[PDB]
Amino acid sequence: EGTFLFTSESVGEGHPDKICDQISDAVLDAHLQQDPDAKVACETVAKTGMILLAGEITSRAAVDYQKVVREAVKHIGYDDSSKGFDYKTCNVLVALEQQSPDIAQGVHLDRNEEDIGAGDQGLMFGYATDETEECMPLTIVLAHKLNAKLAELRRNGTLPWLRPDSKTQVTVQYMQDRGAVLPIRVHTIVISVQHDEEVCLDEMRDALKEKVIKAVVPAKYLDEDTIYHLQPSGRFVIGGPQGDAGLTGRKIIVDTYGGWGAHGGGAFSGKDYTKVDRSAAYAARWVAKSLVKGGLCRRVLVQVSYAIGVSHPLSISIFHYGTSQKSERELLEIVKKNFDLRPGVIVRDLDLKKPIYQRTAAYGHFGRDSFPWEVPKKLKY
Amino acid sequence: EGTFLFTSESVGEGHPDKICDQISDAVLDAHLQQDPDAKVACETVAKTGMILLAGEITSRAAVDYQKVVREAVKHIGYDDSSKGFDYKTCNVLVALEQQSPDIAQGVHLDRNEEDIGAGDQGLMFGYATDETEECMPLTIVLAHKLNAKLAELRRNGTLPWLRPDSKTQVTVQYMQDRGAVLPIRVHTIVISVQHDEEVCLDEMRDALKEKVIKAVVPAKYLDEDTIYHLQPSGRFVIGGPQGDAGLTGRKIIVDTYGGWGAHGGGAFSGKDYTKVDRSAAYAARWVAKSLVKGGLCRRVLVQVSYAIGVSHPLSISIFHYGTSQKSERELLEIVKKNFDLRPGVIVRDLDLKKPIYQRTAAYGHFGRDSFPWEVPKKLKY
Ligand SMILES: CSC[C@H]1O[C@@H](n2cnc3c(N)ncnc32)[C@H](O)[C@@H]1O
Ligand SMILES: CSC[C@H]1O[C@@H](n2cnc3c(N)ncnc32)[C@H](O)[C@@H]1O
Ligand SMILES: [K+]
Ligand SMILES: [K+]
Ligand SMILES: [Mg+2]
Ligand SMILES: [Mg+2]
Ligand SMILES: [Mg+2]
Ligand SMILES: [Mg+2]
Repeated sequence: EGTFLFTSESVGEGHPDKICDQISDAVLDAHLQQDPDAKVACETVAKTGMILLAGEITSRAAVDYQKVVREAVKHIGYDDSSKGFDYKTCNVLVALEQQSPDIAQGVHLDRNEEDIGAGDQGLMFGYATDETEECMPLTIVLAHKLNAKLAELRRNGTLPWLRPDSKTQVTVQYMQDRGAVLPIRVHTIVISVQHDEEVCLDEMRDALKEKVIKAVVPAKYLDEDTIYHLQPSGRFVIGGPQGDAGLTGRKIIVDTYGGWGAHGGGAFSGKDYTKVDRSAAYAARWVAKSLVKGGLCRRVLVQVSYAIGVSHPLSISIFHYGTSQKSERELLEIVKKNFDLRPGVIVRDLDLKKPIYQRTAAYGHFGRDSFPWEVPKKLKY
Repeated sequence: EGTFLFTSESVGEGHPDKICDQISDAVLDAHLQQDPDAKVACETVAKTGMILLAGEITSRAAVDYQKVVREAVKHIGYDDSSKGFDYKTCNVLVALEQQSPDIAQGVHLDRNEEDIGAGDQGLMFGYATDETEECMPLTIVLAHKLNAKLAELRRNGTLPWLRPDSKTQVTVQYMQDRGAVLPIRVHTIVISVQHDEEVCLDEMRDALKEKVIKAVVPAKYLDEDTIYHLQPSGRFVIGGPQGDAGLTGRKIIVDTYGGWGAHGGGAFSGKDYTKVDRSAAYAARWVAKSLVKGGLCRRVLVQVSYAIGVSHPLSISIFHYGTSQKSERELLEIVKKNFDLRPGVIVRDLDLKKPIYQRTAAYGHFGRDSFPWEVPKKLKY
């Protein structure tokens, strides 16, 4: 009957992969605070009792990695062995070297900033959809908000049995509308969250429905047929890195569009602007959102790609799902006349030397807080 | 004029992320050889001189991790300090614990195999396209074949300056055809490959065009306008983990569809069949390829999703790009009548206790070697 289901997930600040993303971006921010031109490629790994930093940094900054890592873990909420992880007493191991000189010479040494080469080859996508004001899929927006609500109720003490590691998943029934999509109802919600040894399962399931789901999801989307999977494993006392190893860049779909649109594969966290995996994906989001908010499309996917050492993108592509009166070729021409997607120009347009990256590393990089890539460009055409 | 560009990338066996995927799957295979029911979640991290294994394994097998890791690195070709990495002398560190008992009790303990719960929540996609016989995008097929050719010419000694770490990227111009896509020509090729200190840049660029590209890419796709970026960084002597940290699950788009279709975010390597990130993505590929090879569609995207501890998928969705006379609802009904996407049934249909996983961990998991998920199911409708 013209309807379909679509599912997206999100994870909380204490999910072990997301811990790693936040630490990687805390390290990036610490460098950028002192050296705006720091070259940073910081991967983090987390397992029981351990944060390991591994990668490549060339920077004039003097960074105390023990302090930066432990402060990030403190903020997430892992502050006691009873919770499975403690910033005060965990192991922090560092395996960081300089950036390869072969990369440096091929990318940025003795190059004018605007003409810096891409820091790697790769492909990146941006996406926007008019189904929400923030131009994001409803599935992923709701999933993120459910994790944020859990963290809020943990931190305000009203659900003191909550721990930081959580996952959520939202399935929405949609109608198709000339290539655009229209949310109808929420079909299924999953919530799994780490908890203390004392609270019982029925108390948790009742609280997750009444204090989390109902606080977040408009009642108009929930009905007698909605399916709830709340603490479906039955027990989640062991959690965080103790329950599951974490790595940076293992939540790339949570970080972006929740399965909608597409992904080029590259992780965001721990990387400075010369790594186009991040900067060009942010720019592609900016393009996509500019096209939708500018009234040219209702829904759009943008691809860009690069070669290491080369400034201009190798390819740019626009896919509008049939949601514009203009052809995709016409939209591509508008994009090319209004945007300069060299990394050394993106950095200026999106202010990408500013140390705001830890703020991006939970709850998605897009659709929130009026970051520069979320402020549409006025298009001339 | 109805044409568009699309870009995909691939990486070689010695790319540091791919090293980690191959080691993770070597560990999985080693366990499965002795214990077909091993529960494995093995992440690998690589940096200069180091392989670290971190994660969770519960298994009756007795596995010599030092031997398994070093044999995998040997096969890749890192056998001397002059190449940046040596299986004989690198550090192998192990941070492996049992699977969380809370996960085990919620997923598989005291469950009938067919009724085992999904090992996690999540979403997964399968994709197929009739543009090649193997039902894969031409962009990604060509990119993989370029890396395979590099490894072949390295191993046969005809380009003895080659080292194992490589990346390739292919941009194809396509025409749209009633929702299907038709490749026209290759617009741009990138190849970057690690090399010895003695070979010069012009020799490498000439060999990459004449002995690699021309050996792989049909001449009909290459013309006077094709752009070549061969060793675009100018120097790539430092490579492998020394040049760039590697982690398991950081090449998920290379592993799948090269930007085409969609991805749910979950990595494949190092995981047994109860981790639906892998098994349900393989099953979704199997569904998609069955629909295309069965003549029901020319191009199709399949989504499935799960909740931890629950056997049946929470959602199934079919998107045919307009390439079927049947509606998406009709195709979904055909899928539901022909496939059982419980993980404890997928394991039987796709033989997922068999230790063949290291073979999947380079050159893409799909479109090759007639693995069970590549053999179409005959559909009844
Ligand atoms: C199943 S392991 C993958 C993720 O699922 C979550 N998880 C861990 N243990 C459990 C559990 N017992 N029940 C439900 N989810 C869990 C954690 O966020 C982990 O990172
Ligand atoms: C740029 S670092 C990311 C990837 O690019 C490759 N790479 C590393 N060094 C170089 C180099 N000097 N030139 C081109 N590619 C490189 C390696 O495959 C690495 O994993
Ligand atoms: K893991
Ligand atoms: K890296
Ligand atoms: Mg993970
Ligand atoms: Mg990358
Ligand atoms: Mg990588
Ligand atoms: Mg996963």
